[PDB]
Amino acid sequence: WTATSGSCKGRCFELQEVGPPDCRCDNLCKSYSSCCHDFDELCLKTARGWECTKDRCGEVRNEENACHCSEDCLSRGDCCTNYQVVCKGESHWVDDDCEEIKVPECPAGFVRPPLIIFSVDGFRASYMKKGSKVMPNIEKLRSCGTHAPYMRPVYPTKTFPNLYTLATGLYPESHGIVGNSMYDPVFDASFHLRGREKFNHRWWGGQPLWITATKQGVRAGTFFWSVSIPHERRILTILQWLSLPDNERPSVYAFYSEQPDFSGHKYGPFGPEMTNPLREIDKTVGQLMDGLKQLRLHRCVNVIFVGDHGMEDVTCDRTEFLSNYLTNVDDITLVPGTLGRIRAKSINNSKYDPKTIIAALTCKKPDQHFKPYMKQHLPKRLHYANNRRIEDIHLLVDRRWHVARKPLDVYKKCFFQGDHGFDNKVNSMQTVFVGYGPTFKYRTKVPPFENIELYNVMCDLLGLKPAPNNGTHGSLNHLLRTNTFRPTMPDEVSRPNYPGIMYLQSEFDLGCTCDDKVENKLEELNKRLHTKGSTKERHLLYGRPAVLYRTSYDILYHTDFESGYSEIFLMPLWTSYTISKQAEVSSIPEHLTNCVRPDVRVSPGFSQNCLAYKNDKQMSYGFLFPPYLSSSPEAKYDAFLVTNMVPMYPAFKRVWAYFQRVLVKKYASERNGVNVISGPIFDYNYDGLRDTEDEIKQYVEGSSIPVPTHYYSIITSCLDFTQPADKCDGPLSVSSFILPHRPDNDESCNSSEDESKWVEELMKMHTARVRDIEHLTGLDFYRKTSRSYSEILTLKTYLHTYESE
Ligand SMILES: *[C@@H]1O[C@H](CO)[C@@H](O[C@@H]2O[C@H](CO)[C@@H](O[C@@H]3O[C@H](CO[C@H]4O[C@H](CO)[C@@H](O)[C@H](O[C@H]5O[C@H](CO)[C@@H](O)[C@H](O)[C@@H]5O[C@H]5O[C@H](CO)[C@@H](O)[C@H](O)[C@@H]5O)[C@@H]4O)[C@@H](O)[C@H](O[C@H]4O[C@H](CO)[C@@H](O)[C@H](O)[C@@H]4O[C@H]4O[C@H](CO)[C@@H](O)[C@H](O)[C@@H]4O)[C@@H]3O)[C@H](O)[C@H]2NC(C)=O)[C@H](O)[C@H]1NC(C)=O
Ligand SMILES: CC(=O)N1CCC(C2=NNC(=O)[C@H]2/N=N/c2ccc(Cl)cc2)CC1
Ligand SMILES: CC(=O)N1CCC(C2=NNC(=O)[C@H]2/N=N/c2ccc(Cl)cc2)CC1
Ligand SMILES: [Ca+2]
Ligand SMILES: [Cl-]
Ligand code: NA
Ligand code: NA
Ligand SMILES: [Zn+2]
Repeated sequence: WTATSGSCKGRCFELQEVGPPDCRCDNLCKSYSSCCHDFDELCLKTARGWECTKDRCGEVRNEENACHCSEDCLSRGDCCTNYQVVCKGESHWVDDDCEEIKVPECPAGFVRPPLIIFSVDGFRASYMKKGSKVMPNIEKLRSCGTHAPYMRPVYPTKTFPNLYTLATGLYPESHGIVGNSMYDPVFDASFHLRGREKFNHRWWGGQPLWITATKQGVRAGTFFWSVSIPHERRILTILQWLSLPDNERPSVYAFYSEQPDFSGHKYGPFGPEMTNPLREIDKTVGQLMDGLKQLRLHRCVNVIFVGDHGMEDVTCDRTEFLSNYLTNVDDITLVPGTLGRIRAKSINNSKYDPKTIIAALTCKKPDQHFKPYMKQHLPKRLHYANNRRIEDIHLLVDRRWHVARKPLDVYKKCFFQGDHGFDNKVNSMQTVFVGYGPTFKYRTKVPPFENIELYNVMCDLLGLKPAPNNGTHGSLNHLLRTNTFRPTMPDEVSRPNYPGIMYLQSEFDLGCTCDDKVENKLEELNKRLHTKGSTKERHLLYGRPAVLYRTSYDILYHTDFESGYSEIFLMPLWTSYTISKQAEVSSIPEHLTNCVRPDVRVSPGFSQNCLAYKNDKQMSYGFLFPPYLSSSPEAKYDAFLVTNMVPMYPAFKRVWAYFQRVLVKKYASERNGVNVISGPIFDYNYDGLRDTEDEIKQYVEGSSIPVPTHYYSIITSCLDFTQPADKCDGPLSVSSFILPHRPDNDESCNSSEDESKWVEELMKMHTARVRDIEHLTGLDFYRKTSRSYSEILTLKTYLHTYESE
């Protein structure tokens, strides 16, 4: 109940919200059915429209008009946005040449440049080029400010997950808004676009920018406009707030447009009907900028033009139906569309079987337009598993398609020609970023980056300390003319030991054999130098990684590779080696096929053993530095050390051997040498973070050898490929991956074929940022380069996507 008997006179769009049953005059009231009786009359005026005309100039203030052309309007702060253009001979902001904004040019009383976030729903990245002729205001912001060719949304590339990620810097798994539709079990409740449940605060985690601002004494306008408040009124309201007295005026503002998303669903991303909503968004930008110029704020305010996700062509006839795969299709609930999430229809049923459901959905049709996953097997780059609201069974749907349960769900719910929500690497899902103002750079292009990074920058722009988030603070410093954040390297927590020869062969009882009893003072001094780290500048190009947690580990040097060997996990945490363009691939000699050699620098008690692998009928093993790439027949013996061995499913060895035998050399040839760092990852609770020892759920049978959930590699070379990887003077180039360590290759439908037909495609799918690997390992890479730290941070957030142009 609301006693909606009070009034809004003089209170229109008040900034603080009064609590029921007092009636409300804030821009949120419409959504709660709690606006005072006179809200529309007083606060939502429309008379005479939104523009001044010649004959309105100098008029007698009529308070009934939507906006004013009277003489007192400037100081009343409520002129139509085009007032000075029509009634004072001034020019439109878009008509002026752009001039560099070297310093903030603000009215007296402004303690900091205001921030205005202009967010647009469904604004696909390629609209910037393809719609450029009809968006002159947006085009000026873009070319005169700082812009990226596109910005990467988060998965799922839905509206609510992405808007709330923009506001918090958090992955949907961490902020809790994991989709446009949700079921929570612990609450026991559902969340929908249509409805009032979405308004309960219990769904919304993290700390959004407006709360971060308020807690630190920076005032905020609202970030939530009611759907019925027209755009011209949102703009005029922001402009009025900007005329408030210094002690009442917000420092951060948001505008939101439901377009072009709304039209894109109906007409497809490039439907002829799309030109008009793009004209209209541009007009609104024009209005804001003319309005700022009027208030003399156009060289004072920082403006962010940002989208939530793009839009793809999707129609009803591109729908896969689960009723064509399953028989018990009535025993499940599907969250349908551009992604699938499956759970049991009823919690009282113990006859429900996820493994059988998955199996029934795997590679069943030659053309299948989706792939099922247990959520923990989804590519780690999606960061989409660590939330009770995310169902165990997930369907990644092909771009341009939908998944539905049964045909009845589609024709009794073609409506639509566009949709979004697909994997966030897909070109059609990419969106836009432009920054314009005194704090952003002038006429500057920046590389594509992820929307999780923006919260830190918005906080920097307002002098706020960001709440803990998934951005990497400093990775976007290159966007800004002046930075208040200078990042520093995390301190190394554990220092390594450097063991020498300490054990005799006969102390080892590991059940390993090698045919290596084959016998020179010249090359006896040589091998000693290699074990002391003579070749280390060759294979360790960027310094050793820093270990950022408490543990026990040894640095081990070899002719061809260096490693950091964990006495706790009984395997390297990391193995580093360089393969030059000219290097050669050899095979493993017949006599050294099953060879594993004790490492005399490392105690039997901290070594793996061959017997466990023999006893374990599921588990085999592989090597981190590949024997195939040894530099000499003598150096090859190094690759069979027990300290280079890691547990591998036979199914996984197919993937790993192909990467090591074929792909490393191909990358070296194409990139003019590569440096490779590889190692294990343990993430049994799928939270994206390194597991402690007591979290491991699987060991090689009858041993304390832990089984990795994933294997990573980081492959670095010179951005200037005319220079070899090992003699690079400038910026670096990186690609990385985190491969799931699986006992089958069910994920790859063509895995019965030669590795040359599927393995690389799998690896591409599991592309990763160096930063993802850092979280998963507790390691810190690139400690010793010539490059500035902000540049290294940008490099660590880079994702190689494998999409066309
Ligand atoms: C992306 O960035 C984010 C933010 O930096 C990273 O997430 C953080 O990771 C931290 C480590 O996992 C985590 O810290 C834990 O906090 C626990 C309490 O935290 C509450 O308060 C904070 C701060 O206000 C709040 O943010 C949290 O909000 C969560 O929960 C609410 C309501 O449930 C949700 O609405 C909200 O969305 C959010 O949910 C998300 O996080 C939780 C986990 O916290 C997930 O389960 C959800 O799925 C969802 O993703 C919290 O309300 C605190 O209790 C923990 O402490 C335990 O562990 C330490 C180890 O040092 C130990 O010392 C303690 O004693 C304690 O152990 C005890 O509890 C155990 C579990 O009950 C028990 O087993 C033991 O026996 C002990 O009794 C811990 O410190 C932090 O909360 C989140 N923050 C967020 C916002 O998610 C994220 O890691 C980054 N991602 C990547 C890939 O890097
Ligand atoms: C005390 C508390 O927690 N809250 C926060 C939530 C409400 C809001 N505060 N400020 C707003 O603009 C409004 N929600 N805005 C949003 C904008 C985008 C999105 Cl996806 C979701 C919400 C009421 C207060
Ligand atoms: C029902 C619900 O809660 N949502 C809120 C989100 C959408 C919005 N409706 N009105 C808004 O202004 C808009 N949020 N805008 C934002 C402005 C800035 C930023 Cl960073 C993020 C969002 C759809 C409805
Ligand atoms: Ca973990
Ligand atoms: Cl959804
Ligand atoms: Na075995
Ligand atoms: Na297969
Ligand atoms: Zn949409």
